[PDB]
This record gives sequence, structure tokens and C-alpha cells, in this order.
Amino acid sequence: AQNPNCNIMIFHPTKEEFNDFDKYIAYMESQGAHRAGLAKIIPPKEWKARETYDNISEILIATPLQQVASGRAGVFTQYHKKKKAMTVGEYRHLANSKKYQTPPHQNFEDLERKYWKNRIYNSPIYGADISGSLFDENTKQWNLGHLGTIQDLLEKECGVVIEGVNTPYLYFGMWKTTFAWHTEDMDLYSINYLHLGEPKTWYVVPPEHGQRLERLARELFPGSSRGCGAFLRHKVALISPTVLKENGIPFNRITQEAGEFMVTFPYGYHAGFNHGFNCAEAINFATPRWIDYGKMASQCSCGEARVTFSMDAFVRILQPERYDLWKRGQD
Ligand SMILES: O=C(O)CNC(=O)C(=O)O
Ligand SMILES: [Mg+2]
Ligand code: NI
Ligand SMILES: [Zn+2]
Repeated sequence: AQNPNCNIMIFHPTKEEFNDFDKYIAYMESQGAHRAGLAKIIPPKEWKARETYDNISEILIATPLQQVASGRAGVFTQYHKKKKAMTVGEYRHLANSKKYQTPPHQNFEDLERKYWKNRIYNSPIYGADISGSLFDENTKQWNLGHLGTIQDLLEKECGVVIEGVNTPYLYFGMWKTTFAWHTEDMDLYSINYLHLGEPKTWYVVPPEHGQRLERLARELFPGSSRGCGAFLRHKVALISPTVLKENGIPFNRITQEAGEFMVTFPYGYHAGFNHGFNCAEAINFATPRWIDYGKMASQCSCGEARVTFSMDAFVRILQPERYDLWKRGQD
């Protein structure tokens, strides 16, 4: 068995190997990359996502989200308070202000210490989930706006044509902006490209150990657990590496820098934080190996998780028993 310790693997494809996306994902899996739940892909030196980032300031962040924490430093939830619209140029200036900017630090480990010590005492503003792309249309390789769609994969594997679309999302971050512990919708893959700015630190639980994280979360967030049998789908709970280590939960960590891709694998729980002003692009995708994970994915039916239009068909075809209850949660 390849990668039996479930370490995060880092790949350096050549420009020739960067042509065929599906083939390279299957290669990384042949080497055991999925066992970690997360892999890093450093693009060939010849590749670029676009020519420059000099002209992005007029993108609108219609609904910036202020991430307000409750709890203790290592075990907290966050809720998202909606703020007034602002442009990316306005948000960059805000991220660089004395109130929000990255503090002085020695190295990524010192910054990680400061994040976990101090996160809860601040409320950073995240420009999340903005439909769009920063890949140039002429970028042919690993262009997250030109991937094969999940609907087409389901149709190829299973023979059933379904409605729905699959487009990328932009994320504009600042120091301390936080992504809570989750797997993807329908336990899909995700791919994330850090276009510019400061790093993103990731934490990940191997898929084979995801239920260990779920059991800890039910213990640590006991009210939320009674409210919903899949409350991590709400994407609000944070647990620190120290608390994970105290409780014996297997996990790994890695820092993504600008110019690098990350892939999350089916049922790989992940969480993390931004170091400073940055912009990332991400999308879900599927492969043949996902289908079995989609069939078994948990679902929130309490009404909190509320998701995209395209998840309807995935539930309806892969999980027909659950469909009725899940759709009640959506309406
Ligand atoms: O970058 C972020 O805020 C969160 N991204 C992801 O969870 C992802 O790409 O799967
Ligand atoms: Mg612009
Ligand atoms: Ni994710
Ligand atoms: Zn729920």
C-alpha cells in the first residue's frame, strides 16, 4: 500500500505531465496521495495562471463576511456577519490596515502559534465564495474554469444525464481569516490555487480516519451535535492542532504559497487560515473513484447547511433514500 502513514505529498509535474489533468490526479493516487486527504502540486516553471494581477482591484466583494468567534482558543465556532460591499482594492487596503494586518513574526511556525493563541480575540473579514475566475482563457493547463464537470463525470460513470453546473469560486483573505473543519459537498474533491499574496496554512485528517474527527467534534460541540447528525456540514467549528494531538486524532499540516495548487480528496476533512491578504480560486471536481464516496456522504437535513442548486441531482441519483428528507432541509 502506497503512503501508509498518510503523509501529505508534494508533486512537481513537468510541463508535459501538466497537460492531462485527469491522468495526473490518477497518477498522484497511484502514489498514495489521497491517503493524506490533501496534496500539494507545484506547477512547472514554464506555466502561469495569467500574465499579471495588476488589474483585479475593481472586482466586487458583494457580501464580505466578518468571522466572529465564540468559545476557547483551541475549540471555537465562528459565525459570519454580513458587511457592506467593497471592491478588492478596498478590501486589500483594509487587510493592510493596522487593525487587520499580519503581525511581526519569525517564520510560519511562529505565525501559526500566534494564530491559535489569538484568533478568537479578533474578527477578520473574508471575501468568500465569489463566483468567477482569474485564469486567463488562454491558459490551457490546470485552468480551474475549464475542468470536466461533475455532471459529465456522473453521466460518464453511471449513464444518467442530470441538470446542474460546476463553476469556480474566488476567495479574498486576510490575516486570521479561517476555514472551518469540513469535507466537500457530497465528499467531492476540491482543487485550490493560491493566485497571489500571503500563504494559507492547511490542516487535514486522512479519509480513513475521518470518523475519529467526527466523534471528537460531537464531544466538543455537544449542543450542535444534538441539533444535527452532520453538523460539520455547517462549516463553523474549529479545533486546534494542540487539541487534536491531545485527543489522538491523526492529522497533518502544510502551508500553501502563492503559485501553488492544493487538492483535497474525498472525505478528507480540512481546516486552515490565511496569513495575510491573498486571493485563492477553488472548485469541486469528481473522478470515478469519488462515486462511492458520494453515495455514502453524510448529509445535513436540519436546514443549516443550505447549498447549491447542483447538489440536488447528486443526492437524488446517488442517495435516493435520503432525498426527501435532505430536500425538506433545503426548503
Ligand atoms: O481557501 C478557503 O477558504 C477554503 N478552501 C477550501 O476548503 C477548499 O479549497 O476546499
Ligand atoms: Mg478589476
Ligand atoms: Ni474545502
Ligand atoms: Zn445541519
